[PDB]
Amino acid sequence: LAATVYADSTAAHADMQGRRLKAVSDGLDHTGLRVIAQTQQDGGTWEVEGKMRGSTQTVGIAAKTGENTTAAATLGMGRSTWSENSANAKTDSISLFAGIRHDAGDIGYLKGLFSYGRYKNSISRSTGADEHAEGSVNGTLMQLGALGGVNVPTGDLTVEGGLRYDLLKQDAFAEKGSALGWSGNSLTEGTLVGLAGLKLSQPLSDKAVLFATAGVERDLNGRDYTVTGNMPHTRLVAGLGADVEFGNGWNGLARYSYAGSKQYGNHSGRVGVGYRF
Repeated sequence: LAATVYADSTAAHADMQGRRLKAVSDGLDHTGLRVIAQTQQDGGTWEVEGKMRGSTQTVGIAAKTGENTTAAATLGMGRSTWSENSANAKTDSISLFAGIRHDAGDIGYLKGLFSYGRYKNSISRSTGADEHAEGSVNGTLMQLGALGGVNVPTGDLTVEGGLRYDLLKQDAFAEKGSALGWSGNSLTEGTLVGLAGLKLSQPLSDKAVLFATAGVERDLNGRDYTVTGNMPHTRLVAGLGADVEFGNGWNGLARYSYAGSKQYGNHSGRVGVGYRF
């Protein structure tokens, strides 16, 4: 029974969202205010062969609320699509992100991170020969995250890790059209995630900062979003990135990641502006 999509779309979003938090985290790391505005384009493939593409707009702020403290609340949205054999899933979301960065003098730091997010999946699948079954499904992801880091020694190294816990509540839905379509019973699921990354940053000038990143990330416990009445684990990720300064407050920013399983590659690229006050 198709349901694969439900579970498949839901998780594929679930993943993507985890990546959204990674940006917000960024936002702390980098005068109070830097208002910033980003886009993040994700594109992955799964395999009968899986595929995904996602795009999100995003605006948030990065207050230096004091000695050693940074505070950041971002809000954005996102659209996301999933193409599988017979089933497609368009996704729509709006979430609220926040992060708090405490520093220990110049050695390392803590990050408390939070996210609440709404999402709808319009699913549509060939549920039989010549027969359509579509359905609409509503839900919430909620993200909570601990994370500590150390500065290490022109050029600079950073080794950082922690845990994330995703809480997904999905509403109870109907598959209208073909009579072989599911009636979704609701779904609570939660998932601890280990996170472990290394970041190298070699400087170009006193106005442009260049870096390369590698890290891994496993799931400590089960995540499955099948409903009532395939998918692997561990990722390697590497990437590239630059900051650049453009004059009168203004500044650029750019980041590429590759997330690399055997049977799950993902490409994620961020780009946006920012204003420091």
